[PDB]
Amino acid sequence: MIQEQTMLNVADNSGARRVMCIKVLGGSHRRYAGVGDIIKITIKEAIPRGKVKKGDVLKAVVVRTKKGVRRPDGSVIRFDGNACVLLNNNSEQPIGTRIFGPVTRELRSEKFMKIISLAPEVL
Amino acid sequence: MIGLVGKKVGMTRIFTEDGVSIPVTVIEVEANRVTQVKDLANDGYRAIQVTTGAKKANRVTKPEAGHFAKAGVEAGRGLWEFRLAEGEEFTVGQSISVELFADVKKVDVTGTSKGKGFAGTVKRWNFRTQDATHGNSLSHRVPGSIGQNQTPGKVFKGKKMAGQMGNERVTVQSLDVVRVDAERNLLLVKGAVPGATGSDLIVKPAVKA
Amino acid sequence: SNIIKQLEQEQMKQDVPSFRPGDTVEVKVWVVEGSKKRLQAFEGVVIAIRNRGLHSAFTVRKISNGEGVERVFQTHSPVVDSISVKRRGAVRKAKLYYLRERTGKAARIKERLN
Amino acid sequence: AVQQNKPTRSKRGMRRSHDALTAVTSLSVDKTSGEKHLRHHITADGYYRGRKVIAK
Amino acid sequence: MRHRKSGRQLNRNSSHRQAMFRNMAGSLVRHEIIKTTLPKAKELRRVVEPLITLAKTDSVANRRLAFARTRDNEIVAKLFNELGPRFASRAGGYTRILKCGFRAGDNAPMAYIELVDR
Amino acid sequence: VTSKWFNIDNKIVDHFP
RNA sequence: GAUGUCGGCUCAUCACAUCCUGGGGCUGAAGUAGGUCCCAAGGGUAUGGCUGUUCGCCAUUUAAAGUGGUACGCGAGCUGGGUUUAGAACGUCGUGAGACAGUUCGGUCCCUAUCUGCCGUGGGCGCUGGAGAACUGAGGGGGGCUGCUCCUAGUACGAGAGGACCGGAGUGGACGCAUCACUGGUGUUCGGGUUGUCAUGCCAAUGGCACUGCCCGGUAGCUAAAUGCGGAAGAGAUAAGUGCUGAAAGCAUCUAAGCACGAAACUUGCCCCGAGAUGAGUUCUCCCUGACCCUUUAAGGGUCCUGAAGGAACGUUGAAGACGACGACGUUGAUAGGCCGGGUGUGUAAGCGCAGCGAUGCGUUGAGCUAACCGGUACUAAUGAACCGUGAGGCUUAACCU
RNA sequence: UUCCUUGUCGGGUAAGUUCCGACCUGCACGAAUGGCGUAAUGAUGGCCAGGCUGUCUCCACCCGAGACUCAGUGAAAUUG
RNA sequence: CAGGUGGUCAGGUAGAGAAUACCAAGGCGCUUGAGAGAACUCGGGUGAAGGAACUAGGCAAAAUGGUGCCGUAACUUCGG
RNA sequence: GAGGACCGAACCGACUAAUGUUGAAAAAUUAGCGGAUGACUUGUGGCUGGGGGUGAAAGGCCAAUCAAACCGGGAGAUAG
Ligand SMILES: N[C@@H](Cc1c[nH]c2ccccc12)C(=O)O
Ligand SMILES: [K+]
Ligand SMILES: [K+]
Ligand SMILES: [K+]
Ligand SMILES: [K+]
Ligand SMILES: [K+]
Ligand SMILES: [K+]
Ligand SMILES: [K+]
Ligand SMILES: [K+]
Ligand SMILES: [K+]
Ligand SMILES: [K+]
Ligand SMILES: [K+]
Ligand SMILES: [K+]
Ligand SMILES: [K+]
Ligand SMILES: [K+]
Ligand SMILES: [K+]
Ligand SMILES: [K+]
Ligand SMILES: [K+]
Ligand SMILES: [K+]
Ligand SMILES: [K+]
Ligand SMILES: [K+]
Ligand SMILES: [K+]
Ligand SMILES: [K+]
Ligand SMILES: [K+]
Ligand SMILES: [K+]
Ligand SMILES: [K+]
Ligand SMILES: [K+]
Ligand SMILES: [K+]
Ligand SMILES: [K+]
Ligand SMILES: [K+]
Ligand SMILES: [K+]
Ligand SMILES: [K+]
Ligand SMILES: [K+]
Ligand SMILES: [K+]
Ligand SMILES: [Mg+2]
Ligand SMILES: [Mg+2]
Ligand SMILES: [Mg+2]
Ligand SMILES: [Mg+2]
Ligand SMILES: [Mg+2]
Ligand SMILES: [Mg+2]
Ligand SMILES: [Mg+2]
Ligand SMILES: [Mg+2]
Ligand SMILES: [Mg+2]
Ligand SMILES: [Mg+2]
Ligand SMILES: [Mg+2]
Ligand SMILES: [Mg+2]
Ligand SMILES: [Mg+2]
Ligand SMILES: [Mg+2]
Ligand SMILES: [Mg+2]
Ligand SMILES: [Mg+2]
Ligand SMILES: [Mg+2]
Ligand SMILES: [Mg+2]
Ligand SMILES: [Mg+2]
Ligand SMILES: [Mg+2]
Ligand SMILES: [Mg+2]
Ligand SMILES: [Mg+2]
Ligand SMILES: [Mg+2]
Ligand SMILES: [Mg+2]
Ligand SMILES: [Mg+2]
Ligand SMILES: [Mg+2]
Ligand SMILES: [Mg+2]
Ligand SMILES: [Mg+2]
Ligand SMILES: [Mg+2]
Ligand SMILES: [Mg+2]
Ligand SMILES: [Mg+2]
Ligand SMILES: [Mg+2]
Ligand SMILES: [Mg+2]
Ligand SMILES: [Mg+2]
Ligand SMILES: [Mg+2]
Ligand SMILES: [Mg+2]
Ligand SMILES: [Mg+2]
Ligand SMILES: [Mg+2]
Ligand SMILES: [Mg+2]
Ligand SMILES: [Mg+2]
Ligand SMILES: [Mg+2]
Ligand SMILES: [Mg+2]
Ligand SMILES: [Mg+2]
Ligand SMILES: [Mg+2]
Ligand SMILES: [Mg+2]
Ligand SMILES: [Mg+2]
Ligand SMILES: [Mg+2]
Ligand SMILES: [Mg+2]
Ligand SMILES: [Mg+2]
Ligand SMILES: [Mg+2]
Ligand SMILES: [Mg+2]
Ligand SMILES: [Mg+2]
Ligand SMILES: [Mg+2]
Ligand SMILES: [Mg+2]
Ligand SMILES: [Mg+2]
Ligand SMILES: [Mg+2]
Ligand SMILES: [Mg+2]
Ligand SMILES: [Mg+2]
Ligand SMILES: [Mg+2]
Ligand SMILES: [Mg+2]
Ligand SMILES: [Mg+2]
Ligand SMILES: [Mg+2]
Ligand SMILES: [Mg+2]
Ligand SMILES: [Mg+2]
Ligand SMILES: [Mg+2]
Ligand SMILES: [Mg+2]
Repeated sequence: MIQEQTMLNVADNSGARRVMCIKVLGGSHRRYAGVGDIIKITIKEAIPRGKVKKGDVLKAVVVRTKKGVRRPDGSVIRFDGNACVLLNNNSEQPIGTRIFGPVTRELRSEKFMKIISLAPEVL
Repeated sequence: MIGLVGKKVGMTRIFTEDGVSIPVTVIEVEANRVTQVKDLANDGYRAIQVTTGAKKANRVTKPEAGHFAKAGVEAGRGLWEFRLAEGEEFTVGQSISVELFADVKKVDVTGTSKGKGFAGTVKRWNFRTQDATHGNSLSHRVPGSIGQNQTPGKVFKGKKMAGQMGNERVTVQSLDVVRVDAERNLLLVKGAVPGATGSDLIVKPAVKA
Repeated sequence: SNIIKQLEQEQMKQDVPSFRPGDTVEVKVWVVEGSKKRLQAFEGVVIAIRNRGLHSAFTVRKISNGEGVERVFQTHSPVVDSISVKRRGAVRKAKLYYLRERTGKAARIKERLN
Repeated sequence: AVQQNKPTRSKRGMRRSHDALTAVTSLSVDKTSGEKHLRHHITADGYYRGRKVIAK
Repeated sequence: MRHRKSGRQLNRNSSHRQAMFRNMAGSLVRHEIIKTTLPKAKELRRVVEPLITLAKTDSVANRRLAFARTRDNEIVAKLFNELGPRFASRAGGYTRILKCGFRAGDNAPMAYIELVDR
Repeated sequence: VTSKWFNIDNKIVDHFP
């Protein structure tokens, strides 16, 4: 459940630490972005010599939320914070080469199969 | 095709072997007794009239009791009608049970909603509320404007205002039939149907696809 | 409602073990990676239990890869293959929600031992 | 808000067409005292449905 | 909405209602018949009748449980010595409501509530 | 008696300068 | 002898000179994508930064971010930033009091709705003997939005780059209706922890007050962020447009006679209201089968006997409800409370014993307590009556039996 | 105090008519109707950040006092 | 008639205290009540995920809050 | 043990919001807010009188009245 002005942690090694969602893509008057949704972000904090710098406007995919995901039997999987993975603006491919922390099986698509492969754990 | 009169028992789940839980509404469909058949010669249209359930013999009036005795059935809790298609035939006294829906895949369920009483415009029509702060004066959930000015100088018909909500007839369409159990007179539809627990339901086949 | 409680009694599992909040439990769930089917283990502390018959559930919290993960299991789900208790915990409460703000040595749970 | 014209004595009697009281019709007799009372109420003498319930 | 709820607010707050039915329950045990309004007599059945079944088995833990709900040792002594033994073979229905006149000062509907063997 | 305050109040009364 | 101003909020409604979606002609239209004109108002038609702003510029979306009317819609619906009283200061003008569509800081927004209107909900009477039900449907209202991916197909087209029409499947956004099985919120009526103080003679155990004292969990109900469903297909008559046959006008020509296609617009199809539809409709069932007198002799009035079907009232009440209304039940009875059994929630009560100098721990013990839930049970309350409602239902004509 | 004007450049923001630093073309600053600075102080004006939050997305539930019904008393503005 | 009105007396437990909470002596329950548990208004409690996106403006709410000890920058009129 | 010193009750005040606006009140209530040994605050008495007083200056105040108080008179001022 991500919306505009939501601050997210970053779950890859691109160099960012905190990012802010500035638009939930994919429709007009669209409110929230769950796990597996592309968002438009801006970088609020970064490391001194990363691939990205503070103030960039990029895309990202949501991989963990405190609200959690729902499974067909009724189960829920929640986390402690919200995390995303940076993507390129045009090709929409990951920028980092490592993934930190678990991800879930909502990312299991042709679009994000590189995130599923690098992930330490898939729930 | 005709429908059946049931009763909402409640909701539960049905677990699938794939591990998918289906929310179902349990509808108790006892046998419906045909009490009158209407035709084009005498009534101008073709329909059957069914009764279901039971009734205390001290609560049955003499007018109602004579209408059941003429058919040869025992008094039920009410009377409902179903328009017949052409080619469907029934006789007075015939009993129709839940295996009518043995091969129907989707149904329409009609019931009376739950009553919410007098409801405001925020609950009834999804109006926006106004500011909770910033100087507002006794106007936190009021409707706002209801018209223009001198032209037209009146409020239009069908304006959305506060009033009685719920407690009316509602039809939910195209519900999947999960299970038809004839020995315990059950019918399991996927999803939620109008009404409280213990209400009357009219279950037809789906008109659409 | 004798009708609904009879429809639910025919779906309930018969050998779900006994566990209480504070216990360390390993649950094995069915995962489907395309076309094949396997079991994966979720091990943590039971922080909550819901007793509602067929609608029973229980929450399990664990720290995985540096991130806290809470998972609510539907007890009579056929996705849950088996539940097994690894350790018994001594707590005074029925809901251990105060363990969300604790971690490390502050989130240790005493063993019951009896 | 206040009226622009004085309503008539006819419009005042039309509004009060629903203000009438309805007399009670059910005065029941006690089967041992013969006293009248409201139904499901005790009598002035303390009887109810044939027996002395309150010794007042 | 109000669907499926029980209990009457009686135009009071939570602590006033609890203190009022604790005084009214001691007066019904003491005098064995009282006169009060009809809605208050109907809410009094859900306070005093649970106390009479608690007094049907005598123990130190039940005496202290009835004392925490009446706060009057004279009422607890009558519950466990007289009222308990009286109702020992009756399954509920210890009280009986009799409707009487309307009150003179405010036209409130009154009613007597007594014990069944008075 | 004194007049109604809203008839005194400059904001309400002097609305069309 | 007063018609409150700009902008914002809320709630809208109409026009069509159409922004998107739909249908077409021409193209300097290969395809994809456009340009321009014609038809079409069913639905839809952004969030933020700056500024009092409308506007505008910018950032990022979207199928699209339409143009206008409605006292530049809407202050007896809200605000009061701007403008527009009284204080004060700057620049400027004036000898000065003062002044400035120049700027700057501060600055009281009333109204209990009589009528029309609108949203809900009842009473009366009518509908031609009375009553209880089930209907027909004249008429009215609701709804109607759309993306992306895949297949067809890397096919048609094209030197390449690129890349379809038509048709089919899946999955979303926004919106709406219902519901509470799941995930949750609330849960001052359930359980527990704990601070200060007062009281119950005292210990132990409890209660009152301090925002529910502060907190931690939580039943039922209500509910969204939860999860089911919907927009259609089809038919009829068409718009712009396209035709077939065909004269006037030996040719040509969609038109003059005749015939066929054609769109989210129209009429239906889907959902809801609906016989006060005074044009008051239909079907089924139930009930009433007594005497006398008088006047002004007629759809006349009165008396005695009679009181039906049914209704209302009263009571116990409800997932129904502001009050009416609506639903269930009233002893031939589960309507409400209590009680019994269960479930659920909290989390191992009190008393006693043991260990410890003691706080405290352990055993008895998953104990005790447990609201609105589930299944049962006449213990308490739902009274024998009384009240209203009648006694065969006008005239004329026609068709039938006599 | 600057009309033109949201002047131009730099900082801060994804985006800044406000804010801070600078430039000087001061419509129409300027030296006791004082000029320029200035630690401390201010229920003073403008701007930014952290924390916090029903201010909002977008409202839901609950506790009380009214509103509603019954008994008693009983106004007002206005009005051809 | 929720306004105004000078002086004197000054108990207990906790507390720095004449603050505050609960009490003593003492004095009161405020001269309409009884029901119900709709919208809406007023005074409050709690709230999933987000956290100023609200708005002219963080208005209002939420939050901080005690004693002891450690530690504390620019600037300064040497006191802060 | 100084201070128009600091935090903070009584006491004096009146910065914000909400309510109220035919009010409980012809200026208040509730929650916050400022000063609180001083250019402080308060009781009782006294003095200054209307083109006059008094004014840490707002045309503020001078008995709910103030760019000239109130009462009586000129007075039936005058009113294209
Ligand atoms: N409106 C407020 C204040 C007020 C009193 N008198 C006024 C005269 C003019 C404007 C406002 C007022 C009141 O009635 O209490
Ligand atoms: K709604
Ligand atoms: K418009
Ligand atoms: K047109
Ligand atoms: K278009
Ligand atoms: K075209
Ligand atoms: K349209
Ligand atoms: K402008
Ligand atoms: K306005
Ligand atoms: K008006
Ligand atoms: K106003
Ligand atoms: K009128
Ligand atoms: K329509
Ligand atoms: K729950
Ligand atoms: K709940
Ligand atoms: K205590
Ligand atoms: K709490
Ligand atoms: K031709
Ligand atoms: K469509
Ligand atoms: K009719
Ligand atoms: K014990
Ligand atoms: K238990
Ligand atoms: K200047
Ligand atoms: K910048
Ligand atoms: K900039
Ligand atoms: K200076
Ligand atoms: K100040
Ligand atoms: K300052
Ligand atoms: K009510
Ligand atoms: K000193
Ligand atoms: K001192
Ligand atoms: K003095
Ligand atoms: K004078
Ligand atoms: K005077
Ligand atoms: Mg209603
Ligand atoms: Mg106001
Ligand atoms: Mg308010
Ligand atoms: Mg007109
Ligand atoms: Mg009252
Ligand atoms: Mg209290
Ligand atoms: Mg006039
Ligand atoms: Mg047009
Ligand atoms: Mg900002
Ligand atoms: Mg206007
Ligand atoms: Mg208006
Ligand atoms: Mg203001
Ligand atoms: Mg202003
Ligand atoms: Mg001035
Ligand atoms: Mg001017
Ligand atoms: Mg002010
Ligand atoms: Mg107003
Ligand atoms: Mg009226
Ligand atoms: Mg119709
Ligand atoms: Mg229609
Ligand atoms: Mg919960
Ligand atoms: Mg909670
Ligand atoms: Mg709680
Ligand atoms: Mg003790
Ligand atoms: Mg006390
Ligand atoms: Mg006290
Ligand atoms: Mg439930
Ligand atoms: Mg009819
Ligand atoms: Mg029985
Ligand atoms: Mg700049
Ligand atoms: Mg701003
Ligand atoms: Mg500057
Ligand atoms: Mg100067
Ligand atoms: Mg000068
Ligand atoms: Mg000079
Ligand atoms: Mg300076
Ligand atoms: Mg000062
Ligand atoms: Mg009255
Ligand atoms: Mg008058
Ligand atoms: Mg007048
Ligand atoms: Mg007084
Ligand atoms: Mg004083
Ligand atoms: Mg005090
Ligand atoms: Mg005393
Ligand atoms: Mg009731
Ligand atoms: Mg209330
Ligand atoms: Mg929240
Ligand atoms: Mg939270
Ligand atoms: Mg903003
Ligand atoms: Mg905004
Ligand atoms: Mg504030
Ligand atoms: Mg510093
Ligand atoms: Mg120093
Ligand atoms: Mg120092
Ligand atoms: Mg000082
Ligand atoms: Mg002053
Ligand atoms: Mg103030
Ligand atoms: Mg105050
Ligand atoms: Mg201070
Ligand atoms: Mg101070
Ligand atoms: Mg003070
Ligand atoms: Mg001094
Ligand atoms: Mg004065
Ligand atoms: Mg003069
Ligand atoms: Mg004169
Ligand atoms: Mg003269």
